[PDB]
Amino acid sequence: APSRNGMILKPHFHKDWQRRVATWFNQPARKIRRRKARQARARRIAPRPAAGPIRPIVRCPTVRYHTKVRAGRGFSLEELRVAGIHKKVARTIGISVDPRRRNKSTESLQANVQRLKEYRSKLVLFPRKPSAPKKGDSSAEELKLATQLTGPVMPIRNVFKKEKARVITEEEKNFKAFASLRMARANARLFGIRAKRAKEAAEQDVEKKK
Amino acid sequence: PSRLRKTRKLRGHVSHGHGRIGKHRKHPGGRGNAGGMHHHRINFDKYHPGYFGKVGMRHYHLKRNQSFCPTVNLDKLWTLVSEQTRVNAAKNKTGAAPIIDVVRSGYYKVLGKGKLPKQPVIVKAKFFSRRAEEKIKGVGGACVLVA
RNA sequence: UCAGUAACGGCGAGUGAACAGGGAAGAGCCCAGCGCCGAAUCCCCGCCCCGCGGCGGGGCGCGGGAAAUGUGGCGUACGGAAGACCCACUCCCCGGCGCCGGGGGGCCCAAGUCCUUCUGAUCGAGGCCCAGCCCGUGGACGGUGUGAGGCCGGUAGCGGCCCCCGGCGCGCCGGGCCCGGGUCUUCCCGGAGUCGGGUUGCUUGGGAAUGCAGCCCAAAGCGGGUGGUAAACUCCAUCUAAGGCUAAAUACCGGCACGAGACCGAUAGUCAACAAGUACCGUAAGGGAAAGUUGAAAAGAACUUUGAAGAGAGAGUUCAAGAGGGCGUGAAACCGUUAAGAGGUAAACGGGUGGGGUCCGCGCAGUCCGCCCGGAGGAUUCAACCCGGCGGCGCGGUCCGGCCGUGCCGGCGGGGCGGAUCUCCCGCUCCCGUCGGCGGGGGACCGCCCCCCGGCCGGCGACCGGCCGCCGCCGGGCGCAUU
RNA sequence: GGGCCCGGGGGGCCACGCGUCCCCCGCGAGCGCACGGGGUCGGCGGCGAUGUCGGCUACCCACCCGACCCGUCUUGAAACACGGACCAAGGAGUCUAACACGUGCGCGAGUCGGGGGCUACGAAAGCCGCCGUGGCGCAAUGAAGGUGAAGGCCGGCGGCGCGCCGCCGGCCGAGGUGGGAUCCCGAGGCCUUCCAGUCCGCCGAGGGCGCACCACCGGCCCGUCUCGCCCGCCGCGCCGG
RNA sequence: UGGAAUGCGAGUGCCUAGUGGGCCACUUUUGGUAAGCAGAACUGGCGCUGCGGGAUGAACCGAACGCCGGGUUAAGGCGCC
RNA sequence: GCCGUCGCUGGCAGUCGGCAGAGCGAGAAAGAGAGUGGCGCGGACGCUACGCCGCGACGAGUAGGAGGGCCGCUGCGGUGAGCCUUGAAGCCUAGGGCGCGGGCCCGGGUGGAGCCGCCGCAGGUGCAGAUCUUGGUGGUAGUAGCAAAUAUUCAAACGAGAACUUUGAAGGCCGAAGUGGAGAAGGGUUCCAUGUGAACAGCAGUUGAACAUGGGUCAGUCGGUCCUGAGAGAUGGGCGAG
RNA sequence: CCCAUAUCCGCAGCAGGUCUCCAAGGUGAACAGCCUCUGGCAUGUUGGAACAAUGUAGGUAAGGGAAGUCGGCAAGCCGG
RNA sequence: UUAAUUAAAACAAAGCAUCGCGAAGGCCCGCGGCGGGUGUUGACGCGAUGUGAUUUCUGCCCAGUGCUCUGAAUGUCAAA
RNA sequence: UUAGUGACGCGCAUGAAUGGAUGAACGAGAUUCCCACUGUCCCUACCUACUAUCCAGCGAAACCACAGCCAAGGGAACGGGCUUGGCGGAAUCAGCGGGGAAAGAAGACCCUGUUGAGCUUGACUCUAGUCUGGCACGGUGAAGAGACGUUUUUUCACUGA
RNA sequence: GCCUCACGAUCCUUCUGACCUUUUGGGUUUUAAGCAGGAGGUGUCAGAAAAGUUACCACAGGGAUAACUGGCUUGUGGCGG
RNA sequence: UUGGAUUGUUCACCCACUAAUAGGGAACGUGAGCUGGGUUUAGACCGUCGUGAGACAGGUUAGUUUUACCCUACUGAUGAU
Ligand SMILES: [Mg+2]
Ligand SMILES: [Mg+2]
Ligand SMILES: [Mg+2]
Ligand SMILES: [Mg+2]
Ligand SMILES: [Mg+2]
Ligand SMILES: [Mg+2]
Ligand SMILES: [Mg+2]
Ligand SMILES: [Mg+2]
Ligand SMILES: [Mg+2]
Ligand SMILES: [Mg+2]
Ligand SMILES: [Mg+2]
Ligand SMILES: [Mg+2]
Ligand SMILES: [Mg+2]
Ligand SMILES: [Mg+2]
Ligand SMILES: [Mg+2]
Ligand SMILES: [Mg+2]
Ligand SMILES: [Mg+2]
Ligand SMILES: [Mg+2]
Ligand SMILES: [Mg+2]
Ligand SMILES: [Mg+2]
Ligand SMILES: [Mg+2]
Ligand SMILES: [Mg+2]
Ligand SMILES: [Mg+2]
Ligand SMILES: [Mg+2]
Ligand SMILES: [Mg+2]
Ligand SMILES: [Mg+2]
Ligand SMILES: [Mg+2]
Ligand SMILES: [Mg+2]
Ligand SMILES: [Mg+2]
Ligand SMILES: [Mg+2]
Ligand SMILES: [Mg+2]
Ligand SMILES: [Mg+2]
Ligand SMILES: [Mg+2]
Ligand SMILES: [Mg+2]
Ligand SMILES: [Mg+2]
Ligand SMILES: [Mg+2]
Ligand SMILES: [Mg+2]
Ligand SMILES: [Mg+2]
Ligand SMILES: [Mg+2]
Ligand SMILES: [Mg+2]
Ligand SMILES: [Mg+2]
Ligand SMILES: [Mg+2]
Ligand SMILES: [Mg+2]
Ligand SMILES: [Mg+2]
Ligand SMILES: [Mg+2]
Ligand SMILES: [Mg+2]
Ligand SMILES: [Mg+2]
Ligand SMILES: [Mg+2]
Ligand SMILES: [Mg+2]
Ligand SMILES: [Mg+2]
Ligand SMILES: [Mg+2]
Ligand SMILES: [Mg+2]
Ligand SMILES: [Mg+2]
Ligand SMILES: [Mg+2]
Ligand SMILES: [Mg+2]
Ligand SMILES: [Mg+2]
Ligand SMILES: [Mg+2]
Ligand SMILES: [Mg+2]
Ligand SMILES: [Mg+2]
Ligand SMILES: [Mg+2]
Ligand SMILES: [Mg+2]
Ligand SMILES: [Mg+2]
Ligand SMILES: [Mg+2]
Ligand SMILES: [Mg+2]
Ligand SMILES: [Mg+2]
Ligand SMILES: [Mg+2]
Ligand SMILES: [Mg+2]
Ligand SMILES: [Mg+2]
Ligand SMILES: [Mg+2]
Ligand SMILES: [Mg+2]
Ligand SMILES: [Mg+2]
Ligand SMILES: [Mg+2]
Ligand SMILES: [Mg+2]
Ligand SMILES: [Mg+2]
Ligand SMILES: [Mg+2]
Ligand SMILES: [Mg+2]
Ligand SMILES: [Mg+2]
Ligand SMILES: [Mg+2]
Ligand SMILES: [Mg+2]
Ligand SMILES: [Mg+2]
Ligand SMILES: [Mg+2]
Ligand SMILES: [Mg+2]
Ligand SMILES: [Mg+2]
Ligand SMILES: [Mg+2]
Ligand SMILES: [Mg+2]
Ligand SMILES: [Mg+2]
Ligand SMILES: [Mg+2]
Ligand SMILES: [Mg+2]
Ligand SMILES: [Mg+2]
Ligand SMILES: [Mg+2]
Ligand SMILES: [Mg+2]
Ligand SMILES: [Mg+2]
Ligand SMILES: [Mg+2]
Ligand SMILES: [Mg+2]
Ligand SMILES: [Mg+2]
Ligand SMILES: [Mg+2]
Ligand SMILES: [Mg+2]
Ligand SMILES: [Mg+2]
Ligand SMILES: [Mg+2]
Ligand SMILES: [Mg+2]
Ligand SMILES: [Mg+2]
Ligand SMILES: [Mg+2]
Ligand SMILES: [Mg+2]
Ligand SMILES: [Mg+2]
Ligand SMILES: [Mg+2]
Ligand SMILES: [Mg+2]
Ligand SMILES: [Mg+2]
Repeated sequence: APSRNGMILKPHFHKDWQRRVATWFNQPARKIRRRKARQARARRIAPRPAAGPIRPIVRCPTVRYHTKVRAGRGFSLEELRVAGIHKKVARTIGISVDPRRRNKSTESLQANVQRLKEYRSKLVLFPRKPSAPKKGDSSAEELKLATQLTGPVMPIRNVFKKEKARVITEEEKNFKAFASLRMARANARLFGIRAKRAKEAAEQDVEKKK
Repeated sequence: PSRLRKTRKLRGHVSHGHGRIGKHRKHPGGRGNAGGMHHHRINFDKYHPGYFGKVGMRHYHLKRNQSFCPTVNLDKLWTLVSEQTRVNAAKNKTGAAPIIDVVRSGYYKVLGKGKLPKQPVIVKAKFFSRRAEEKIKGVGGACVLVA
């Protein structure tokens, strides 16, 4: 029964919730198990980077996050094509490929193409047969220095373009941001109806004319 | 801890703090929010006006990312840049104003609560309030709209 | 995390996801179809070589069958194929054979039973020269007549030895493949009683209907589906259904094998610490207990005697049977006996005394202490001075040296951190060899901090030494007695 | 009777220096007793080793006064109301979640690593910082589209005709009234041989700045209503302010 | 001259349990023949509360309670118990 | 007089000592002020400030709330150079005491191996009740009772022991729809021999269907076995998520 | 082997329940009741001594004859 | 016939009288079917009710509620 | 003679297969009277057996706050306890049924509960079954009537489902 | 309406109102949903959607509550002035 | 302060005798004293009522009556000071 002032509460405990309680006492054990598998995986694939294949740069969807870039799933076939990397060869040298992803704009495309060219420049490639090097294999002098890389490959960061202070021009002072904003909403709101009214008037005037 | 609680003090006192007459019974009055329009009506009306009924339009598949618009008032505007940014601009003679990009700080709309220092500034933002634009213009600043 | 949110709901009670974002993990693929290849494909039998406890590899059969009602190779929406032209190619796998570098099992690896001593027995107590019994990468735990690092098993150790299994490498034999990229030219390209629609029932947060199903209707090919309010028109965006495979991160009150615990401690904890899913009940489905402990060691009481015997009396073992085989301790209720007291208003009870007991005071000539007076004695004998040590304090009116200021000033000071403060080197890239942009770097500047040097003030009471002075204390001298 | 029991011609006074001017007519010493800020004696006596001394309470007994059986529901229980023959052991407000307020601690317009990752006790603890995603807080309001939190003065001009509106440049600036802990000033005053005049303190009428908080009055933001005149332009609008 | 007497330190905010069967008496009072009946007002009680008195008794009369010594009382008493 | 509560939001850091000077309770604001001119070596206690001290008033209590427990129980981190086989826990006690109380300390006895104080942490933490659970024991009480179906007696034997066993003899009963002789179902060794007389056989027993130690069930022909009965039940088929 | 006032089921050696076969003499209509032979048993989970009340189960009653009681319940009468 | 408080006047019964049905049927079972019972049946039968031997009789009421029969003549009337 | 029987009948509220009236035989069915009989009674007595009884052996259970003499009082309005009186003397045996508002079983009666269940129906909401229409399986051919070679409908046939 | 009575939440439906908002990738148009105000009604009138019977009965309780006795009262009954 | 017929009856009425045939309480005395006729379970019939299941201070018939050995009281029996 309610008693004086308070909040009205609706706990979701009307089922057999005690039959499905998930405790977390195995949490330290999971952390050790996952860590022990990261290490055993890093040893297995050494000297390949422990983090995994290089990932592209992508912009997060929606207006809440489109100011941020993060690691994608894989490089697009257009990005790989522009960088001259065969799509089936890309995975064999630690490049992640995403055939689903599209490139709508050039800047994002060229950002990931430079990424692939920079990664290709840091790639140390061991010959398939150690004793018999081949055309693209790295020289022996840089194979000695090859060491496993920790952390994501070429980590992705959000870098802001610092704009230095500048004298404000009379044209910026005279700009009306709020009036511009309010009129932009109104024009978008009334665009369809205005054209419909305009079209009828043309027909309305034409019928009298002819 | 159980040693600091009433039960330890209620040993030997028969009823245990629930009375000899009314006793502690299972669920008098109902369970949960029962009776809201009935024997519990005074409590609900007195403390929860508006609780019963419906108001306004429904919206299916609401996506709260579409209405994302963090706001900042003008009185906190200069905290988005460094302290030396303000003093260097204040004391410089060429008249160059620093650019404050609120979107970089994580805000979209600029609001007008507060008073600005007497110092020109260029403010970039997706949105402005009317009073924010005038206060920014009153100090010799300029509003810049970004997308 | 979104989020108890959008939504659902006698819009009551109640119910209730997703996307984005951050992480764990990360892996992608294959058909039918459309085509081209002389079915180029597959199964089985018989013989020869190899292997043979995962039945396979090669060779030979005018051996048998499957399969044109479609097997195999290429190829699948990320497009693919054929041709031409440029460019580039020798390692990739299968079946055998040989050689070189984690898992399971077995055995083993430090130091006191030292000297006294308590005990039934001890692992107890005391000691073990300077220095501090000995070892210690081992002081987890268990056992042993307490209570043990050193008595035994163990424990520690990138300790040792011996078996087997595996993994990773390197060569030989017999096979299979005769393998790719780019630019052009010409071609090819898809899953139907399914989608979709109506209606019914269920289901969902899914609301003019989220998913599923039945019945009816029943497709198209610039089509189809989705685009969270029914519908027409119109642009857009985004996928490509009705075929298929796929590790990892996730789950795990059963099973095998282990480790631990601020848990319970025999009416507890599993029903079950034990011949417990037992005994027992029910025709059956089913239901289902109680029940741990002698002692260090059986040394488990020989023998004598009364009795028909059970039982007793002695005797003996043991530290103890005042531990005697349902035996550790051994409570209360209840009972016997012994002792004391008492007794016709049931007993019991509160207050106040009195009498009598049991024991206690380990009582019964009655306290202790400071100073002072007097009588008898006796001395590691007092003060005052001298030597030495230590300590306290000092405005030493203002001594020297130190560290040092979460103080202030002066520096060609030698540096770290940070900055939404400014700006000669290079990587990629647009354009002509030029010239602009993204990204990576000096340098300057500002703030703070650390270390170096000079000047003031300043602490050493969370932070001190040397001299000097005063005072106190201690040790040793001298004082040898009206102290 | 009242006038320090007004003025004149045997018994008690908390009268008892003096130079005076004149209304009127600043410290003696001792000594002692006490109806004096709560009891002392600087007063005494008997008894004591085998039967005596002290021992509240406790064991038993007696007597006088008191005295109904507890728990429970109940207006009312000793009840002819229910449970309780007796003893032991067990036996009932817990833990999870959510919320509210109070308190304690940390940091503070921020705060929180809880998920993840790194590096015997230890499944601990330590760390991350371009792991702060994210939660809560920092902004409200409207069903929503959306909007989203002080002004005045000076000078100049345009319009209406000293006052009003619009646009331009300079100066001040987050309201006021009442109360209000505390703080601030200070008229005057805080003694010793007597005067002047100081330094440090100290008290204080009156007067001030006024914390928090409360009441009241203004203001600002969003919804809505009434009235009304203007201002803007890449879109001249069923536009925007 | 803080503008009658008297007494007394006040104001304010959060959180909050139990209760929500009552019953009795003086006076007033409704229904009822009346009831130790039913139903109201006022105040005080009992409930929650012992204690002296009414022999005995929820409510009557006196008086309210820490553990004590002395004194004195209230209401009631003083043939004997 | 004493105890506690509340109030004075009372007092005490001044234990300021021979680098000394003892006071600030008193009717009535503010200095035991500072200056400039005119022999002995001595002096109690205190102050866990969460402490200590003073003065005044007050003290009923169900339901209910709150505080304080140097009240009590179990375990955990610290600490007590803690206790303990020269005796732990537990238990008992007309022994001595402390505290308003919850309780606790010590003495004596038994016991035989572990236990406690303090600062913190934690909780399956405190019983008189619930026709509470489980176990034990009372009075009732040597009581109700050991009364359905006619019945026993004499002698001897064994034996420690005889109303009840065995033998003999009497007197009786069932009275061939039996208290006789054999089976089915059910039991499952109860059957037979020998032994025992602990427990059981509601007295006793020398006895038993008890206990113990050993034996005992023989088939072509007697049954099962085979047949079909009422019925049950696969396959084919049908239905069905299964 | 028991086959049931002790071998089975009713918690038991429980006056209950539990399917069958054989079947003597006398009296008598008779597989009635009563007595006996063959066969069996020991009085039904104890004995001794008394002979009060009240019982349970059997009897008998002068004179009356249902007056008793709700009612002839019970007993009695009749009986081959 | 109410095992274990009712043995009866209750139930049944022969008799009597109604009702459905000629098998693709009546009545009934069954989650289900080319399922099943009546039924190895066929109206002198099967199924469903009432009354209750014999004797004698069984009167009036079709408004109500039921049951039943006729229906494009025809108001309302679902989906398609 | 509140009984029985026979009559009467404006019958609270008799009556015709919800069967009315009757009637032999039958009944562990209900009722009245008469003969006979008797201990049912007047009005009780005596006798037998088995108990009870006492003894030896053996031996429970129900129940129990503490208990156990009364009058009155007041009191939860009927006390074993309390107040005032009457009074009170160990330990026991056989009986007894006044009391313990004795035991037995959380009253079946009655009410309350937003507790049920069996049953009923003109309760509310449904539901198997059943009747009915449509769509599908679902076809072949002649005629009749419609509508614009096709198409709806009626009748008559066909067979192959 | 001379005054003191003459009446009705949420949800839902229906009507009226705006150059109204939304109708979810945009635009037009139907539709639908919003916003404000009326009405449709709950008379158990602060507003469930609702017939019986039980003697075949059940459980939790109740001396809060009827059927005996007892208690107060004594109208009625009885008895007496 | 009586014996009887009718009634379960209390009550009533009548017959008969008698001195008289008075009235009452004791938990409307008295069911571990009986009986069980009535009332008041479950079976069943009739009438009235109800669509019905069922109901009826309306008739009718059939329908289990438990325990004392405790305490007291009482009756007797030993005994006790
Ligand atoms: Mg409440
Ligand atoms: Mg209390
Ligand atoms: Mg409480
Ligand atoms: Mg209670
Ligand atoms: Mg309550
Ligand atoms: Mg209540
Ligand atoms: Mg509760
Ligand atoms: Mg939230
Ligand atoms: Mg759900
Ligand atoms: Mg996501
Ligand atoms: Mg990852
Ligand atoms: Mg193909
Ligand atoms: Mg695809
Ligand atoms: Mg060793
Ligand atoms: Mg030693
Ligand atoms: Mg050891
Ligand atoms: Mg050991
Ligand atoms: Mg050692
Ligand atoms: Mg070793
Ligand atoms: Mg090892
Ligand atoms: Mg597909
Ligand atoms: Mg369902
Ligand atoms: Mg649902
Ligand atoms: Mg839409
Ligand atoms: Mg799969
Ligand atoms: Mg046990
Ligand atoms: Mg157990
Ligand atoms: Mg036990
Ligand atoms: Mg225990
Ligand atoms: Mg056990
Ligand atoms: Mg034990
Ligand atoms: Mg011993
Ligand atoms: Mg022992
Ligand atoms: Mg032992
Ligand atoms: Mg034991
Ligand atoms: Mg023992
Ligand atoms: Mg004793
Ligand atoms: Mg004695
Ligand atoms: Mg007395
Ligand atoms: Mg109660
Ligand atoms: Mg009451
Ligand atoms: Mg009581
Ligand atoms: Mg009473
Ligand atoms: Mg009760
Ligand atoms: Mg009881
Ligand atoms: Mg807080
Ligand atoms: Mg661990
Ligand atoms: Mg009253
Ligand atoms: Mg009360
Ligand atoms: Mg009070
Ligand atoms: Mg009082
Ligand atoms: Mg009186
Ligand atoms: Mg006094
Ligand atoms: Mg008196
Ligand atoms: Mg108090
Ligand atoms: Mg004792
Ligand atoms: Mg031991
Ligand atoms: Mg615990
Ligand atoms: Mg306990
Ligand atoms: Mg207990
Ligand atoms: Mg006897
Ligand atoms: Mg026989
Ligand atoms: Mg035989
Ligand atoms: Mg015996
Ligand atoms: Mg035998
Ligand atoms: Mg079958
Ligand atoms: Mg006999
Ligand atoms: Mg015998
Ligand atoms: Mg027998
Ligand atoms: Mg017998
Ligand atoms: Mg006679
Ligand atoms: Mg005669
Ligand atoms: Mg008679
Ligand atoms: Mg009579
Ligand atoms: Mg008879
Ligand atoms: Mg019967
Ligand atoms: Mg019978
Ligand atoms: Mg009929
Ligand atoms: Mg009709
Ligand atoms: Mg008669
Ligand atoms: Mg007649
Ligand atoms: Mg008729
Ligand atoms: Mg009739
Ligand atoms: Mg005897
Ligand atoms: Mg009594
Ligand atoms: Mg008494
Ligand atoms: Mg009695
Ligand atoms: Mg009774
Ligand atoms: Mg009850
Ligand atoms: Mg009951
Ligand atoms: Mg209610
Ligand atoms: Mg129901
Ligand atoms: Mg049922
Ligand atoms: Mg209906
Ligand atoms: Mg008018
Ligand atoms: Mg509602
Ligand atoms: Mg669209
Ligand atoms: Mg009935
Ligand atoms: Mg009734
Ligand atoms: Mg009455
Ligand atoms: Mg009268
Ligand atoms: Mg009576
Ligand atoms: Mg009686
Ligand atoms: Mg009786
Ligand atoms: Mg009767
Ligand atoms: Mg009946
Ligand atoms: Mg009728």
